[PDB]
Amino acid sequence: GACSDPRANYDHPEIC
Repeated sequence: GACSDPRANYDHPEIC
């Protein structure tokens, strides 16, 4: 996953 990471955002629908 990536929700635990600040890498996911609303800017990136590809991540969590």
